Amino acid sequence: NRRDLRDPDRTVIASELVEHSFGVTLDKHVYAALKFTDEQRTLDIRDYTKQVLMP
Amino acid sequence: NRRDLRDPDRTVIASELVEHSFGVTLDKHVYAALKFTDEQRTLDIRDYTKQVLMP
Repeated sequence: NRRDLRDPDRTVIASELVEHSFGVTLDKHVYAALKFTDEQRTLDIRDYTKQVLMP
Repeated sequence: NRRDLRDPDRTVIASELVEHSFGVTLDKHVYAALKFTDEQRTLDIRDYTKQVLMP
């Protein structure tokens, strides 16, 4: 605030320092799941890091 | 005290040593006070130890 100069009143208005805070939280689970029977894991997937992992 | 020589009354008058005392006490508070609002301390008073301290 501002006050006059040489005013007979001698009061000052105090100010406020209110500090806020918010937050973020985990609320989702993004997943990709693949199930392979042993037959097609053995003799249907030529290479793993090209038919499974990359997709 | 004084007594005659060869006086058969062999008596001596004792003497007393009463030591006195008297004290002083602080009873007055001599003071000189000055009040300066910040406006007249910043502007009106040019030099301090010529308007405040010396008087």
